Amino acid sequence: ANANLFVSAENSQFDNYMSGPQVIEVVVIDSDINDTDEAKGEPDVTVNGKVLRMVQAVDGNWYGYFADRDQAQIADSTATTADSGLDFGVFCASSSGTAALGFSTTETDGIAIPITIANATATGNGTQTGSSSGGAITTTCAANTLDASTANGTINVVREAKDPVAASGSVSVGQIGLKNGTANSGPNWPFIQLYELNPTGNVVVQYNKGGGVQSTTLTFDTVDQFAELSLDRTVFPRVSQVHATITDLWLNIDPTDEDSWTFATNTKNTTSSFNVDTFYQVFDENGASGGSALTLRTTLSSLMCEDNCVLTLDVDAQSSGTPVVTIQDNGDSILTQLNASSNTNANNASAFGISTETAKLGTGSIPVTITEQGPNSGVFGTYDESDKSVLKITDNAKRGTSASLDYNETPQTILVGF
Amino acid sequence: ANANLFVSAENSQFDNYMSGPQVIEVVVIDSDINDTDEAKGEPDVTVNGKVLRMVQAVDGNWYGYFADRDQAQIADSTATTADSGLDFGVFCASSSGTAALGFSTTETDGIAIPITIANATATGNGTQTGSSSGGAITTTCAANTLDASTANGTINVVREAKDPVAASGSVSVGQIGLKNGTANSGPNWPFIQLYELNPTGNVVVQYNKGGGVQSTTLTFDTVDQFAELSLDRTVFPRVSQVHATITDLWLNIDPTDEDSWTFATNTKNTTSSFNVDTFYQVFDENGASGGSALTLRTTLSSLMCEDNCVLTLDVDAQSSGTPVVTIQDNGDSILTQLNASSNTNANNASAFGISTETAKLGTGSIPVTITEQGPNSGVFGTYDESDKSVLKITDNAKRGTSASLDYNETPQTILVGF
Amino acid sequence: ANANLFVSAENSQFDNYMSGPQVIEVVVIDSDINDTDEAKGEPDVTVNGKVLRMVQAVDGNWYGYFADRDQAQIADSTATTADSGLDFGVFCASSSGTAALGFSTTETDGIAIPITIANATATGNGTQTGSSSGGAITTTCAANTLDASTANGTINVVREAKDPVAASGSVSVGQIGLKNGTANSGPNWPFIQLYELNPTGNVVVQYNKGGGVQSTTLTFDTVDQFAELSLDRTVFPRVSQVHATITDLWLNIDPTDEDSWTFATNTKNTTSSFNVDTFYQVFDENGASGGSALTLRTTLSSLMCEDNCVLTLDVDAQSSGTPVVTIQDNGDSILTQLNASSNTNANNASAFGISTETAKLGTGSIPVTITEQGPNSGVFGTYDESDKSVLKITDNAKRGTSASLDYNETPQTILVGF
Amino acid sequence: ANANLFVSAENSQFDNYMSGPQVIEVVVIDSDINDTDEAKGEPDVTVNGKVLRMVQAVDGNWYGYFADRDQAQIADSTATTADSGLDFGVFCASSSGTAALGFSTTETDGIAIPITIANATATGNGTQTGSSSGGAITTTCAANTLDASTANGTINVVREAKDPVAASGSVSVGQIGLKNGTANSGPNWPFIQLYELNPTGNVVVQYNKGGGVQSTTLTFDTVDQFAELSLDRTVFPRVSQVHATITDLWLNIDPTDEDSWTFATNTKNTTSSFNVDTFYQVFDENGASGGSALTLRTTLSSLMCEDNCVLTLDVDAQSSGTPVVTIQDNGDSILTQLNASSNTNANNASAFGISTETAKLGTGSIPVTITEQGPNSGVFGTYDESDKSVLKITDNAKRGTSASLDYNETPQTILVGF
Repeated sequence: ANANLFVSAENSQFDNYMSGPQVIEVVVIDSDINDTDEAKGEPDVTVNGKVLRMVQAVDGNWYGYFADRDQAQIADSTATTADSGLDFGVFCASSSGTAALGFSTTETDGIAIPITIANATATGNGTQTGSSSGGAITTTCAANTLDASTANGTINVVREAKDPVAASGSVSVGQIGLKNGTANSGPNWPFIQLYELNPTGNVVVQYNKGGGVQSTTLTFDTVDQFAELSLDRTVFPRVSQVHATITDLWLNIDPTDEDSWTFATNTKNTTSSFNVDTFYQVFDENGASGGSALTLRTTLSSLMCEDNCVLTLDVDAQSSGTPVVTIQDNGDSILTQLNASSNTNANNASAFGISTETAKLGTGSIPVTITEQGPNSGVFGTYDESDKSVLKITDNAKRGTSASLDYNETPQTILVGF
Repeated sequence: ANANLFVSAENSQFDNYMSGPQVIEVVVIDSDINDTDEAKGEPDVTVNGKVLRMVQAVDGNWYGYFADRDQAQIADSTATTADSGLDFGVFCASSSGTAALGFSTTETDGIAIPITIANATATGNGTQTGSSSGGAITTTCAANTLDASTANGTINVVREAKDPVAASGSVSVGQIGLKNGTANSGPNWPFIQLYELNPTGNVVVQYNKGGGVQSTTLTFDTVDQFAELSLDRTVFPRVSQVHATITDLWLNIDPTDEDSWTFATNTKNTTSSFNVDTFYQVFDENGASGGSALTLRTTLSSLMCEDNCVLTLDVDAQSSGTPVVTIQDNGDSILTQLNASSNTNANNASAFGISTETAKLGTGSIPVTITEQGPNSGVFGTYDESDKSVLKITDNAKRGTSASLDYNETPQTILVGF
Repeated sequence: ANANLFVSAENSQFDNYMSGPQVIEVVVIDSDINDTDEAKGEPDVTVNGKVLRMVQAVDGNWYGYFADRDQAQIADSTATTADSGLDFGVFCASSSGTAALGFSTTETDGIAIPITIANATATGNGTQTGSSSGGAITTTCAANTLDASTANGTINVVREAKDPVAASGSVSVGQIGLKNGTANSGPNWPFIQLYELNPTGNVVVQYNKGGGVQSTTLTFDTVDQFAELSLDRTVFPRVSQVHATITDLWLNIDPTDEDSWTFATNTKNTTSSFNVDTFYQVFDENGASGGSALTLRTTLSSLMCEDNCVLTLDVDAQSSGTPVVTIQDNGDSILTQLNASSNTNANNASAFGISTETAKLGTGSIPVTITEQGPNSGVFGTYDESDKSVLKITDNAKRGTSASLDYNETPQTILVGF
Repeated sequence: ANANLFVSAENSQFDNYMSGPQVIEVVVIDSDINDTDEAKGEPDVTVNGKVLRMVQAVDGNWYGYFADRDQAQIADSTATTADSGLDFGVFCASSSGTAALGFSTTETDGIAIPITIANATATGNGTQTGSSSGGAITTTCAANTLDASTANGTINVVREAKDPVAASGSVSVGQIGLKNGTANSGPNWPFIQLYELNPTGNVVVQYNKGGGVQSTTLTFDTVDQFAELSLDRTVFPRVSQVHATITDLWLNIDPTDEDSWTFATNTKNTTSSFNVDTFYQVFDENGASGGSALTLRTTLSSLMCEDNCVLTLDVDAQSSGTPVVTIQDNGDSILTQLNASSNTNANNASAFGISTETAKLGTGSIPVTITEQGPNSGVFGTYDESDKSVLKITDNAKRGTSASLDYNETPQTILVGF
């Protein structure tokens, strides 16, 4: 295998597939270029032949974040508000890298920088939200675009980028000339370089160094065949927790942090306005408020999802009046009892909702939340780090009454017995 | 087999368990960021998803200390006087880190800093003692609280923290911006970041680095199954030193220091006001004055101590008028024969006591001190570096008569035979 | 396999042949001299013995571009306008390198620099257009020639040059003392050095380094035997895409960037003034406009094309009035239906053209555009990255009718079958 | 087997044992932190868990010297004069390192620094002579203690400390903040850190570095089983040299330099005031004067010498009036025939002595001097580099007579035969 090139998608468990709008991180760990006090040369790395500018961090490793241009634009379209949802920041053309970042990026299809626009002109300033249907990037950016920003660090798909090397002596910021080197709240780092990729086609990342080229092969294909949900036990006793494990590649958008998804799985909420929807990063990995909740139901088709990005739950399959599974708050989410009336108890799964986002996650609309088991493992679990699950079996359950939890359009039945 | 992240509670001998008010040292020994003259960044170290602020030391390793919030509060509730017992210092709100420590600490559940309060307001200053019932803390701390401190260094659970990197040019104190960088005697370092953990639930410490993340799993539960006591031999001659090897994880409160505990083990002192008790840091690991002695008998129940944190000694199993075990002053203790009457001799174990703390460790009560064999091995011993035990078989012991020592409610018989 | 010498023409698929006006890129990737903050020694790399000057890039890799003198002069003859077509820039005498570039280049047979001439003196200023025959280049250049250029960066044969190292301290621009060091808009970098080569004779690149010499031998010969057109199926259904893959070494003129070629394949356009022609870089590789279109058919005989540089298309081999194959726009070009009248449909291939190049690619003259599947792959395809082929079968096709696609004078049939 | 941790006591010849007042030298030789112009991280090396501070030297190797506390105090008790004998310097409390040396050393049990005391306060100044028994060192030191020293560099137990790195920019003196940087003459470097050790118990040196821990375990036990005296022949001819080789681990007190020991081996000197005694560093390794001579025989019982630290010689085992073995000066000592009268010859061994140490090594009291065959060899020999043994056979020896050389209480015979 490779010894100096590490790509986020090198996973033999999932056959090195990459899909959706996920950002793929490329890391170079070489002994020849990891001196942070010297102006050593940038590693010559190429994805499908096109160069990929690397920024060195305080650990002496060179980092480059890339994603598909159309997928990133589609994902940013749903990010109606800055720094929330699948927010890629501001799209600037390839020719604007020198003025916006301080170095040439003409070989890439586009760059997404973490700024905000305060004077949204037609040509001189980039696009804040990006086209819904994707397409080519033409809008440019400049130094006044950086200086006029009222807020910096609007990218939410790469949240834990390492700190760039500070300028000292002959060494510039990142050894390539960044203008502002703040790790995540700045207007330059991190930045995603956009490459228009071939669907169902191989993606090859190559690193050039003296001794031999190192190449990694990746596939740009739908990953519905690798997605499945597994229950820990066949039969659930009365008070047992319901730990659910979800393994899916498309949900691993962030290559450097734990991805968190909050769902609306209640399949019987027959209100016309309500729809079964998936939400990205409502609760951070720490269990705090990750931002606002934003719609993703009408977009998953364009986000290359093939029946593997939506979760649906039914608390009672037999409609016996006693729900089987319920939901509960834990350390990875903020779930509160909206209907605090004494007439109902915690056993009512429809009585729990998210207070700050009651517009689509109020009473009813059973909010199921999953967190990633590691920054890049791609395996998600309802249970928190304290073995306390989101889904719980009701205490007054009846033997034989069962609940249906559905993922990947392959529902699994949660049976109750003794 | 991690490469850079090392956790104190990680121990194959005790299966990575953790319990009680233990403070857990997290060290990131990473050769890539070991230098201290460059304006390097903080490594991304999180536990249970919550970020853990790291401070670089003069040895080039980043340090960070965390503990359970409820356990830390309960332990500090027994700190009647500052810098004594299980004193965690002074607690403050998680939003007070910027005002007090100079850097944000929002993602935690409270910080324990070794400040003291001169203007003890009910709102603007933290709790010097802490709530005995545990739970969340909302008391905030500000810069004026620092400026009004009359004594810095009240923390007694982290006593050998390494010196933070001194500020110079483009580098701040600890590279993150501590206001005062004097270690083990200042108001900022060391400080403990509190986190909410669930008993019997696993604790996952995470280090995020390029090329692959490093994660360690700890179990936060009662550890009575590992608390064991062993004797070097089976039969003991008339004057042989009695050696006790206490393999207990719970007693290792300080990870960076050897810990000293004092017990009142007299099982037959029928005085009503006297009870079997435990004390923390009565003496230093060098046998000097370790501070004041504070009660812990009534607090061990809330400190996850299921029959694994108390010591009681039986000196005459048959009650034949011939005592078997007695105690002496050592190099790791300041024991004193208070009853210096010429009528009695060194065999009367009830004649020994401690001068400074005669209130509970006075004449009788059999004050017994134990010191850890190593700073973090979690194994304690009565015998010192000079091999002089704390327990001796009496020179006038009758053959066949035996004494029993009790730890973990598992009696250990000390047979005497020729 | 070489350890530190990389030559673009070194391809095992084509037995390291080279032909035509190709610019060959020589890269030195070596850890010994990969630093940029020190004035290290220029690598002593030679081709056929003659020294080839190299400029360091921000990636710590030494870059040098060379090409045949006759082929480059012939190609620059066709580029009647600046910064479009096979425009090599401005030819200068070998003695003019020290005045213009700032370093000796005497051993070369000529240098092409990206400038323009305002005062076209017969002696003191070089030739902007070259000659259609070639030969020695006696026209010289000076510093005033550089300062009298109103549009720097006219080279269109190399578009993805890296950044010369910034001059700091003892370090000069790059490492060899360039006078201007911008990526592709300045008057110095990039530049091609002109070398006489022997047709049917080997071209040897030598790198003289301590410990041994690294050699890479090429071949300067017609590569028509390596040209072939492949189709993805034997019979083409009703509305299938027509994917064409062109494996041609000759068409890979730029070694650093992808090359786009726009054609005029309509063989039956019997207009006297119309003639089948090939065009270079009409559209940018990202789909934008890549410059004006210039005639090459009167040149392809002089560029070693042994009937392997012309594409001819005949949509209806039977003239049944129902054209089998039509064309449409995709992401790698800008195709437009010039005739927007409702009297015609999308099946009228002759109704498509380029709005900005109507003079030679107007109505009729079916413009087929190809893009190289990689910066130096040497293999071209009509489809874009979204699998949207330029050639598409008309929906009204008659069974048994077929189209004839002819490349390398080897016509192929596109049979319609169900 | 270790990669970067080197410990002086690690000897396969003696099974890594150590004993007595030996100063053990710990060297870190690591390419990661071997530079001297950067403020790299101090290596995290510990013995028995306690941290051992290390100072970098001009050779890029981090140096650290430690010794047992009781043995060092006992040895410094014998050195009644400064900079002579087993003089460890001035003992200071562990809390005084930050004031005197300039860095924290609390985890140590005491530090010995090379100064002298002008104002011998009971509290504010350390103990110059230590104690003959040992115990904890409560006497502290401060900066005024350093500045009040009229003779810096009194340590005679380590003589070859390498020069600490000079302070430049962010780099401090010794890379850890030494106040004075002159080595072997200054008041700071070298210094020995005092550590409690367990007799018959292992001493473990741990080095905590990224990628794994390097461990070297010693043994603190009497090494009399490794002491032996070897003779180069069985029968000694008329004027043969008597070459004695002493393989003793205990006598290798200094780990950096060669150690010279001058003896008083005359067993038949029946003067009441006379006594058989051992002396340390009377003469330098180069033959010059190495300092005053101090009594040790009253101490060798307290220095773990199990009858393996005293050499006794009897020239004539039969008292025939013709001594067999006589002594002679060489290049590793300064011996002188005090009785220059012509009435005697060179065969009168009792006529030799040391002019500067006449009080205890005057006429009679045959002074035998040995020199270690290497800085850390642990093997001593009487001969110099010119093969000029101290012991020589008298030319007028009678056949059949023999001498008795006794080391380790194992007398050996020197038989005269032809």
